[PDB]
Amino acid sequence: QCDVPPNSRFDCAPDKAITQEQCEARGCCYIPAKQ
Amino acid sequence: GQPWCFFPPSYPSYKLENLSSSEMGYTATLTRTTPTFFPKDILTLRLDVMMETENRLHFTIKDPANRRYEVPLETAPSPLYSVEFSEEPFGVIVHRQLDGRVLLNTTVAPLFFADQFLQLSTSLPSQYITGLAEHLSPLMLSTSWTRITLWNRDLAPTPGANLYGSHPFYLALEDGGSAHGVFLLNSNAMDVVLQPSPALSWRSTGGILDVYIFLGPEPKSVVQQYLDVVGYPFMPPYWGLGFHLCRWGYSSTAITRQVVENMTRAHFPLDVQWNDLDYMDSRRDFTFNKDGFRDFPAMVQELHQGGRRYMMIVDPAISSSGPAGSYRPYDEGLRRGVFITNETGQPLIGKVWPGSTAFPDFTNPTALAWWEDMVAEFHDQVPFDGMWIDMNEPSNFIRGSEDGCPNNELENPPYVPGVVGGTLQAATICASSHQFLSTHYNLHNLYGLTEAIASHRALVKARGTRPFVISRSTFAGHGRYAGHWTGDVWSSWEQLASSVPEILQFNLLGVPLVGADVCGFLGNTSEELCVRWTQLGAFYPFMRNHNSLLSLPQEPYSFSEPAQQAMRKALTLRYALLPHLYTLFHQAHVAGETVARPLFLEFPKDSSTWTVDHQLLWGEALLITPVLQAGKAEVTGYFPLGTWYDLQTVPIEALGSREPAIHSEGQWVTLPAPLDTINVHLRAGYIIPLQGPGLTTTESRQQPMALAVALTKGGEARGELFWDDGESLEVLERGAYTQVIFLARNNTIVNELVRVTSEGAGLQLQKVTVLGVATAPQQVLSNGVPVSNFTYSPDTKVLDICVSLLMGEQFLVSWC
Ligand SMILES: *[C@@H]1O[C@H](CO)[C@@H](O[C@@H]2O[C@H](CO)[C@@H](O[C@@H]3O[C@H](CO)[C@@H](O)[C@H](O)[C@@H]3O)[C@H](O)[C@H]2NC(C)=O)[C@H](O)[C@H]1NC(C)=O
Ligand SMILES: *[C@@H]1O[C@H](CO[C@@H]2O[C@@H](C)[C@@H](O)[C@@H](O)[C@@H]2O)[C@@H](O[C@@H]2O[C@H](CO)[C@@H](O)[C@H](O)[C@H]2NC(C)=O)[C@H](O)[C@H]1NC(C)=O
Ligand SMILES: *[C@@H]1O[C@H](CO)[C@@H](O[C@@H]2O[C@H](CO)[C@@H](O)[C@H](O)[C@H]2NC(C)=O)[C@H](O)[C@H]1NC(C)=O
Ligand SMILES: *[C@@H]1O[C@H](CO)[C@@H](O[C@@H]2O[C@H](CO)[C@@H](O)[C@H](O)[C@H]2NC(C)=O)[C@H](O)[C@H]1NC(C)=O
Ligand SMILES: *[C@@H]1O[C@H](CO[C@@H]2O[C@@H](C)[C@@H](O)[C@@H](O)[C@@H]2O)[C@@H](O)[C@H](O)[C@H]1NC(C)=O
Ligand SMILES: O=S1(=O)N[C@@H]2[C@H](O)[C@@H](O)[C@H](O)[C@@H](CO)[C@@H]2O1
Ligand SMILES: [Cl-]
Ligand SMILES: [Cl-]
Ligand SMILES: [Cl-]
Ligand SMILES: [Cl-]
Ligand SMILES: [Cl-]
Ligand SMILES: [Cl-]
Ligand SMILES: [Cl-]
Ligand SMILES: [Cl-]
Ligand SMILES: [Cl-]
Repeated sequence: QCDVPPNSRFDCAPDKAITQEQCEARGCCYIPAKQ
Repeated sequence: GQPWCFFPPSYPSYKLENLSSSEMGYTATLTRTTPTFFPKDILTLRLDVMMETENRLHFTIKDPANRRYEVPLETAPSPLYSVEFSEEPFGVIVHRQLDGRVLLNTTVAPLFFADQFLQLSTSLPSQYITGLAEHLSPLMLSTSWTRITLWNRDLAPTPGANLYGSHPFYLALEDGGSAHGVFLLNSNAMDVVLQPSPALSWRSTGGILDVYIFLGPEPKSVVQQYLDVVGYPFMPPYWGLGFHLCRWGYSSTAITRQVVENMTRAHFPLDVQWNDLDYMDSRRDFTFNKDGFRDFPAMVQELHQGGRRYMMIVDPAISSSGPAGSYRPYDEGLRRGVFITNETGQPLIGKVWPGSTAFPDFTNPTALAWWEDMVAEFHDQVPFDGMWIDMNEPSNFIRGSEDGCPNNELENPPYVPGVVGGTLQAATICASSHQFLSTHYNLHNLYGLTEAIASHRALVKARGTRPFVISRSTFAGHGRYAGHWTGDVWSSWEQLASSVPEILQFNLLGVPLVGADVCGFLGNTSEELCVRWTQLGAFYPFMRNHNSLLSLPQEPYSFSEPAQQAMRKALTLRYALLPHLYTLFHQAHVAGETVARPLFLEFPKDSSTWTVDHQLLWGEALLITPVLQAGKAEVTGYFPLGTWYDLQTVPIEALGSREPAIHSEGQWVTLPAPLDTINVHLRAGYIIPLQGPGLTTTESRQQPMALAVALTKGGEARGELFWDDGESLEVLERGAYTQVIFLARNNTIVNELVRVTSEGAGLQLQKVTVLGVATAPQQVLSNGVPVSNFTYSPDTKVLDICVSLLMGEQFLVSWC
């Protein structure tokens, strides 16, 4: 369910800086960009 | 950059339910069952899909339980599009029917629809997308995680910033050279996010989703279809296409008269003299000071006596601090309730040039009547010919108001787009302030457009001829009422180069009357920069040299003799081409055509053109390849497949002081470009009307005309001329114009008379220049009789013919 190609990821935190826990609590995927 | 926190495919969206078919198209209910992280989700929406034309698809997503803010806007056989729907998650899918290409697919991300946050996403068909003004950017927008903010803002143009105007329209190219356009009719603060998949997200802070899709298939057809909805460009007066000269710092009528004198003595054409804030009494609208400007009315009357026009700056904000009864614009505005009001119902007070100011509400019909009266009364004192409307974001020198702004959800919204200053209040008025139609929150991006509409109407009533309005702030559909200049550009090589993409972008958005301040506004120009900027700027559809208060002078007559010669040549060529430029504005006005256009609009099937934005065309036929860097004596430009004739091979007469043809297979060509030269090439197959010289259009319009005939290899060419009185209203409706087609075929040139009336009948044709004549003719005939005189150049293959003909009477010119 979190296997989305990097270029096709749509922002689930456009409103504020978010932590992994808050992101997952929203029902979203947390995967840091590699750069 | 790429988001670390992103939606899984299972993220809750809306579900489509009860899809139904209508005569117009489709209707459905959309239901969200899981709330988003934004407040005030609208859980039940109505979808309406309207199949309006074969090339226009329209859909709306609204709250069926509450009227929401909507932008005020005037209204084999098969469509080019097909539409399908995803049920869960909800999406609209639009295919191009001809090749099955997916143009729109909103299933790619969740639909968000909350009171102050709308988000709709789509796949894009390619990495090539243009539009979403106003930003300092390449014509083709970067898809590398780019956030584009639409929130009208007073800021000197710089990359990555929301600037003076907002145009929520994009044109997307498809592999093979087809294109489509998308218009989101939403005036709220918004971010548009582009990503490399490629995909786009609209993120708006209010209103509804009102979406138009234009199927093209040609880029020129997409622009025309968009302009069908927002309005075809207004027809300018002919004089408006002449040279305009302005600065901040012409501080008296004596100094302003010296500008015209100095231009005239140095043989520089000038149609329109401008003043900035200098004319006013204490920087107030509809006044003039009794020091430097005591004889302002006489100065303007004298300009008119010499065949010139006059323009001056008008700001929106009205001085509120004067003694009661001493300043009619404020006193009468107060009486009639014309101003934007605050929470207690009093005028919102900000700070602009005169000090404390109130802001007119141009959505209030009574404010329109007040503005008409103030313009008409001032015009009875000083007969100005148009209005330069500045600071109409609206610009505020303080944040919000003198009394600050209240703490509410409009001033402090749940989603703030990427605006400079990080707040909707920065450099403007309170978002929760009251206007007749809605709050400033919803109407801000329309403020400049509403002032342009009010000013257009005011000028029609005051003068009874075509209005001439130049506006800083704009919105989609602005071009129906007014033109634009790109604002406070620095006098730099970077801003000279950036002006080309920006002028092209506004032409795609239906604002063809656009230009940048020639030689730049801020800072000090150099002589070399001012020569190159005058050369390029002579191909801006709106050509004005304007200059800031603290800058060194940059009028053409203020430079060295060699620089003056180059600037004179540029102005001479523009004046010679005015009948052609006017005809291009006619095509914009009647058919939604562009005036200045990128190569990709004219040659979309040649993918090499897609990234070219440092060259421009005028219409189909004139390719301009400017030098945009210091120290350059050559330029490399792209030449699409065909023959391009050097315009230097066409004789042009001036009042004061290299390959003849490029044969291109579609390739980059290095051209000589010394300081005194700008490269201009005429496309084979085209005929251009030209007119003799003048220091004004009043003088030039009385001169004999000429044709430049660029033959194809097969000896063919086509062109046209539109002619009217240059300033009357309702010319096309009344039929008060002449329209002529020129055709070259089999060693002959003829005219075809589409319409001939008194306006145009007596136009004299005295010269015909034919490019691409391979062999010297033995004889040249005009209506069957050997001409008085002709010259043939074997080196340039140019045949130059003297004739005595009338544009409005059928002729036949022949050679062999
Ligand atoms: C709505 O706009 C009106 C103006 O149209 C605002 O009126 C301003 O109200 C402030 C007080 O809140 C006034 O300031 C006061 O001035 C007097 C002397 O002039 C001084 O003694 C007080 O200490 C204070 O500074 C201000 O004069 C007044 N402006 C005008 C032009 O009268 C009103 O506050 C606005 N309402 C909201 C809620 O923002
Ligand atoms: C989807 O529509 C159904 C049916 O609605 C009816 O038919 C339509 C053409 C229109 O004429 C409506 O006015 C009709 O009510 C909805 O289900 C009905 O819901 C109503 C009110 O809750 C109820 O009285 C009926 O018994 C239901 N009928 C059936 C056949 O189930 C349904 O709610 C609509 N869905 C959404 C999400 O709005
Ligand atoms: C529109 O976009 C949607 C979502 O990206 C596409 O649907 C997905 O397609 C993938 C890959 O084929 C499937 O494995 C998924 O199950 C689909 N997702 C959903 C939500 O259905 C869809 O293919 C696109 N439509 C078109 C016509 O291109
Ligand atoms: C118009 O040109 C005149 C003449 O060149 C300018 O007046 C001269 O300007 C210099 C300053 O650069 C003065 O020192 C000279 O005394 C002036 N000469 C004459 C003949 O009067 C004038 O400034 C120009 N005006 C504008 C508005 O450009
Ligand atoms: C623009 O120029 C202003 C005046 O500069 C002075 O006068 C001219 C004739 C030159 O000789 C110059 O070298 C002189 O210093 C400046 O006051 C102003 O700072 C300049 N603006 C910028 C942004 O550089
Ligand atoms: O210098 S400004 O901030 N830029 C505005 C405008 O953009 C300029 O064109 C104009 O000359 C100025 C004076 O009226 C305005 O003030
Ligand atoms: Cl999850
Ligand atoms: Cl949260
Ligand atoms: Cl409303
Ligand atoms: Cl690109
Ligand atoms: Cl009066
Ligand atoms: Cl109302
Ligand atoms: Cl290439
Ligand atoms: Cl290159
Ligand atoms: Cl004749």
